[PDB]
Amino acid sequence: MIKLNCRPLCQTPTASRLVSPPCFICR
Amino acid sequence: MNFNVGVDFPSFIAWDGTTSFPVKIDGFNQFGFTFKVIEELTADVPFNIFYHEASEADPCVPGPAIRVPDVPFCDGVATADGLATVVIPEAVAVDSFCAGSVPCFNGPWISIAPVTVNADSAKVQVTVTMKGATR
Amino acid sequence: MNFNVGVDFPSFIAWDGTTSFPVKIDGFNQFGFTFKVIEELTADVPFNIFYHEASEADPCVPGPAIRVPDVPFCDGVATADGLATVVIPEAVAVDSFCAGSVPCFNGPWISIAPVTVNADSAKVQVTVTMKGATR
Amino acid sequence: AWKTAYYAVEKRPMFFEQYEGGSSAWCVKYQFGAEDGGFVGCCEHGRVLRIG
Amino acid sequence: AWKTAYYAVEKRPMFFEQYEGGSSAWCVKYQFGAEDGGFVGCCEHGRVLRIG
Repeated sequence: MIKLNCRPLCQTPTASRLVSPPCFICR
Repeated sequence: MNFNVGVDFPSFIAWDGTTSFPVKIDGFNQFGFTFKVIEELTADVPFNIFYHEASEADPCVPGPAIRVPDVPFCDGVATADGLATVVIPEAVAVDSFCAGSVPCFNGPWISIAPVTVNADSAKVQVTVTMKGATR
Repeated sequence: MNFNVGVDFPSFIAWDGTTSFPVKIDGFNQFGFTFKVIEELTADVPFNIFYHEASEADPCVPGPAIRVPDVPFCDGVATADGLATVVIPEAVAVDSFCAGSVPCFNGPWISIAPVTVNADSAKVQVTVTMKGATR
Repeated sequence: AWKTAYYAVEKRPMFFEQYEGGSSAWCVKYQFGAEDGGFVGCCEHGRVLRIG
Repeated sequence: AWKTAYYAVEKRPMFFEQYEGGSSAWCVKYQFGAEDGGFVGCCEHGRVLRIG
C-alpha cells in the first residue's frame, strides 16, 4: 500500500460576495 | 535560464490508458512514479506493480512479469496478500497529480498495470522518472 | 533506498503516438522534453512546438495553439521560417533516449505534435519533465 | 460567570519516552501522553442567544 | 588495470548488539551488520578470456 503525495495545479480561490446588514424594518 | 532537465532526470511512459510498457530501471539508481487523471472518474481504480527478469535468450528483452512483494515499514500495517498495489480515489481532482514509489528495487525492469480493464482505467496516465545515472 | 522523486520532478505525457496533450508549465520555472522510440523507423519524423494561453471562458483551460518563435543563439544559423522544430534522426536506436528543450517560455502552456500523422509518427513517445516548483 | 459555570481539571502534564521493546538496532519508537478533565458547574449561571 | 577499472567503497565496519526486545529471562539474541559497496570505473581498461 503505497501512500501518495497530492497537490493541485491551480491557485484561483473563487470570490465570495460579502453581505452586510440590510436597512432597518419595524417588527 | 531554462535547462535540458531530461539529460539528468529523464522520464518514460508506463501506462497510457490502453497498453502497459516495461520501464528499465537497471541503469539508474533511483526512481518514482507519477499519476495524473484526464477526466472525472466513476469508481476507484487499483493498480498492480510488477517486475521482470532478463530473458534467458537475450539480455536486451525482459521476461515474464512477476508481482512485487510487499514489505512492512518501520512499524504497523502489512498488505492482506503481501503484494504491493496502488489505488487512486475519486476525490482526486482533474487538475492535479499524485506521486509514490516502492521501497525496494527488485528486478532490473519495472511495470504497472490496472487490476481490471474498464472505462475508468483508460482515464488515468502514469509516467516514471529516474533521478541518477550510473553508466 | 530510493525516493519519491515524482514529488520534486514530475513528468507528464505530451504525445502518446495518437494524440497530443497540452501541458501546464506555469508553476515550474524549468522544463524539458524526452524522446523515445518503440520500433525501427522508416524515415525522419519532425515535430512542431506550440504554446497556449488562458482561455476567455475560464482562466484554467488553454486557448488555441500558437506556434513558438525561434531564438537564434550566441552566434549560429537560424531556421528558414523563424519557428522552432525538432527532427528525430532515422538512425535512432530503440534502446536510447533523446533530450532537448526550448530556450524561452512564452505562454504558460506548451504542446507538441508531428508535422504529419502517419504509420511512422506513431512509433515515437514524448514526455515533458518539470523542475523547481514555485508555489 | 465562567469561574463557577464551568471548571477545568488537570492531573498530570505531558511526557515523552522511548519504547525499548520496539527499538531494534535499525529502528526507533517513541511514546507520549497526558491526562486532563473537565465538568460543568452551575447550569443556570449561563445564557445562550440563537436565531429564531 | 585495477586501480582504475573497479573501485571498492568502504563506509562502516561490523558491529554487534544485544537485542533487548527478544532477550527474555531465559533466552538471548544478538544482532550484527555492516555497510559497504563498490562500482565499476573505466570499462575499456579490462579484458576477459573464455573458451570458445
